[PDB]
Amino acid sequence: MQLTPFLILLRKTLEQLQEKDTGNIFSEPVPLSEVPDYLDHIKKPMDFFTMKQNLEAYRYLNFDDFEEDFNLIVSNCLKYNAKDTIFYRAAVRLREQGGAVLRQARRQAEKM
Ligand SMILES: O=c1[nH]c2[nH]c(=S)[nH]c(=O)c2[nH]1
Repeated sequence: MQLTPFLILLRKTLEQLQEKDTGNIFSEPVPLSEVPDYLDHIKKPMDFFTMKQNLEAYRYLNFDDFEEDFNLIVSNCLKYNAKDTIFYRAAVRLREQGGAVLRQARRQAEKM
C-alpha cells in the first residue's frame, strides 16, 4: 500500500464525515473557556479540525486509527451531554450517518 493514495482517501473520507455534521458542532475543539468542566471526565477531546491536523501530521497510517478518533468525537459528546439535548442527538445521528461513510471508505482502502 502506497502512502499518498491512502492519505488522499482519508482526506476525502474526513470531508464526507464533516458533511454529515451540518451544524458544524464538531468542527473545532470544545472551547474549555466556555465549558470549564469539560476535561473533568473527557480524557481525550477530539474534533474534526484536530483530525485534519493529525491526518497531515501522518498520525493516521491505517484506517482504524482514523476511525478511532472519529469515534471519540461521537463518544465524548454522548458522555458529556444529557440525552435530552440537541448535542447528544447530533452525536447519535453522526454515529449513524458516519458509519456508512466509514464502511464504504474502508472498502476502498482494503482494495489498495
Ligand atoms: O454543553 C456543551 N457545550 C458544548 N460545546 C461543544 S463544541 N461540544 C459539546 O459537546 C458541548 N456541550
